[PDB]
Amino acid sequence: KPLDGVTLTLASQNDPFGAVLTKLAAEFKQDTGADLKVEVMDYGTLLTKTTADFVGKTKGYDLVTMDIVWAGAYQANGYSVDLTDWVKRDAAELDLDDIYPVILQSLGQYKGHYVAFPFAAYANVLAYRKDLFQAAGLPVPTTVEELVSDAKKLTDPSKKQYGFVANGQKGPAVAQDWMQYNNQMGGSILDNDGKPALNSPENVKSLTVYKQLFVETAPPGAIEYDWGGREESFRQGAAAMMQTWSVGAPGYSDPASSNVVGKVGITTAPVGKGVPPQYGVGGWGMAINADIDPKQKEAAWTFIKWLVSKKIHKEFNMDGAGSFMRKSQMTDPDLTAKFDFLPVVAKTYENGNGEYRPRIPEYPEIQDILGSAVNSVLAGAAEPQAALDEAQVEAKKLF
Ligand SMILES: OC[C@@H](O)[C@@H](O)[C@@H](O)CO
Repeated sequence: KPLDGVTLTLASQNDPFGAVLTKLAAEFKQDTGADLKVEVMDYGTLLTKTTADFVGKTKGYDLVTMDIVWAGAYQANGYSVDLTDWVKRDAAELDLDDIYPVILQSLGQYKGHYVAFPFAAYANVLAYRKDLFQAAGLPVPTTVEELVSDAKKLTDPSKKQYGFVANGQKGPAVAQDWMQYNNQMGGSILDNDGKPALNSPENVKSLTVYKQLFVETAPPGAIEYDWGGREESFRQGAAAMMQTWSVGAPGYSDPASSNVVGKVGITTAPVGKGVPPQYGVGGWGMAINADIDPKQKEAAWTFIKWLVSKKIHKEFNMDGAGSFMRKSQMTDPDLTAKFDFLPVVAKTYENGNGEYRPRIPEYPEIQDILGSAVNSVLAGAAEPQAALDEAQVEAKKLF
């Protein structure tokens, strides 16, 4: 087989695709003879360890799962192979027309160059407990104000029942969840010239309402949750509503992992007044480390093409990757039977906003700064105005 004797080392975010990539290693070795070693890490550790590998030119990782919001940093620093030529050369293998253009562009490209190739696309959705809403006589929320109101109505500590959950963990997790909320109210963290605007009066008001919501309606231990932690909370039955990525939805219908099978609805994220549908897109691309040997680059690209092929990518998603990205997947009889929320995913990608969160080179640093600020506010250590003022000062140093 062509890749006999080859080892590929892949650094992966600990989203559901980390375990699925680990599982698919066997089939990849059966198909190509290559040994795929997947190292799954949490978001911060992943970013730290792979950035150090790039900077040191040490060639420890051949393949890295690159977050959409890292695309500008990857392009500016040349961390990854520019895949533009190979995408064009091998397009017929990739069935590009069957990948939504917003996904190819936003998860793969920056400034017209492929720094990665999309392998896991996420739609921003509201997950809610159908049973709890029905019992309470409440309609499906469509406005962020409904979310606040319903979250309070559905909080009753006496039954260990919380109306709402979101991330509290310092850093990217807490930052991203506040950013999502702010986006749905038409807010931003950059001004119209792309410069930091973390502490605008709108954002201070937004964070003030968000803090009140978090303190009043989320499980008390939510101050420590990252994405996986709040997904687990929701699956366990603890919270009535959660704004999340579609990646979490396979888990809700898994009886081995879920106390809410049959109980969860998936809809578009609610919006503030005057705000049009936000169809937020996120996810991860697969990058090849620019430092590795030519034969390692060739093998890594062979792996990428294998993974995104219709056959394997369907298997990937039937195994729970929650990473749907192909038009063909949205009408596929098996995928639609297993995952009845794909109409919402498809509508999101058809209208997708691949700039739902910034992808500029400064963003990963902004994200960490904002994460410290929002966590200090949710923990009761700093007030919204002072915290965002401080964050703005630090963010401006990057420009
Ligand atoms: O599960 C968390 C998810 O991987 C992050 O929000 C990424 O930033 C999505 O692009």
